[PDB]
Amino acid sequence: GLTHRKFGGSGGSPFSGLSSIAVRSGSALDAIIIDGVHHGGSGGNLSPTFTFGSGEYISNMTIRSGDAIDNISFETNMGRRFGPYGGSGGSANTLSNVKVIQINGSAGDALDSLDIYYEQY
Amino acid sequence: GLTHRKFGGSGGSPFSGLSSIAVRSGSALDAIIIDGVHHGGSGGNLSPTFTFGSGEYISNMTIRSGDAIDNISFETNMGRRFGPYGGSGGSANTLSNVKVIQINGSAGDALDSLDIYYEQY
Ligand SMILES: OC[C@H]1O[C@H](O)[C@@H](O)[C@@H](O)[C@@H]1O
Ligand SMILES: OC[C@H]1O[C@H](O)[C@@H](O)[C@@H](O)[C@@H]1O
Ligand SMILES: OC[C@H]1O[C@H](O)[C@@H](O)[C@@H](O)[C@@H]1O
Ligand SMILES: OC[C@H]1O[C@H](O)[C@@H](O)[C@@H](O)[C@@H]1O
Ligand SMILES: OC[C@H]1O[C@H](O)[C@@H](O)[C@@H](O)[C@@H]1O
Ligand SMILES: OC[C@H]1O[C@H](O)[C@@H](O)[C@@H](O)[C@@H]1O
Repeated sequence: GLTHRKFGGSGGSPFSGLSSIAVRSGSALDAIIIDGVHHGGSGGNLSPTFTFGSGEYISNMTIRSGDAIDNISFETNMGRRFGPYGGSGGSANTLSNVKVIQINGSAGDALDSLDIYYEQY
Repeated sequence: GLTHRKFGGSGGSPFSGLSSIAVRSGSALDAIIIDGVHHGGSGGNLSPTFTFGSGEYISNMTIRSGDAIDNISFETNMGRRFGPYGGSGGSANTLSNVKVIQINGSAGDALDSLDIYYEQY
């Protein structure tokens, strides 16, 4: 199953492999750009990129979805916020008091799905 | 606490958020560059960038570590191989038959620690 293992010591400043998120969005999610890699189509407007600082991670996240992704918003453990971007369709699902680890999904001309890997607190 | 949740529908082509890895290495790990972002110092030599192909992922990995990261090697489900890069310090830790989902860690002037998130098959 899903698991996590740490290697090394205690020094240094923390970093996350999930380093930046942007979206293209209109009334729905046309694309998500994860660490600079584009996933989806070219519709909508390109949001400015959210780039995480050291020790910063998504701690709350609302995704509206139906047969596709309609809307994304999140807040980090530092209190910074992204979105909401997208429209009011689908229905909202919220992750509360989490640490998002990775954002995978599926995309074509639009953002069909997201697979969110996170730690639940 | 580590889990995952899927939102949205069935369409599109799958994508993974972890897309490329390079390292700076000498007798140990000086830096890791994940999805294009540099974490760590300026010592050692910069490795070529390993860019994951469509549907490719780390399936087997060895990390040598003590108080820092001493060496990294991995192999993928497409038979590709990365490293070993680094030295002989620390102790070997081996992941067998996995799918690496994400790499977090900690770095200053060197690579202090790695947090590997993976599915264990
Ligand atoms: O988000 C779906 C759709 O929303 C609006 O119609 C416009 O912004 C389009 O460009 C976009 O494709
Ligand atoms: O998610 C795409 C689309 O899927 C379904 O048709 C409904 O939930 C809509 O409200 C939503 O906009
Ligand atoms: O992403 C919207 C849509 O784009 C393309 O038509 C295909 O990839 C579909 O599978 C996908 O559902
Ligand atoms: O990797 C640890 C260390 O190895 C060698 O001594 C050199 O390449 C250094 O620049 C590097 O920092
Ligand atoms: O990890 C850096 C360093 O940490 C400890 O001192 C020992 O495990 C060494 O063998 C190792 O090289
Ligand atoms: O990365 C090696 C070393 O570099 C810097 O001195 C600091 O970030 C330390 O915490 C770290 O252990």
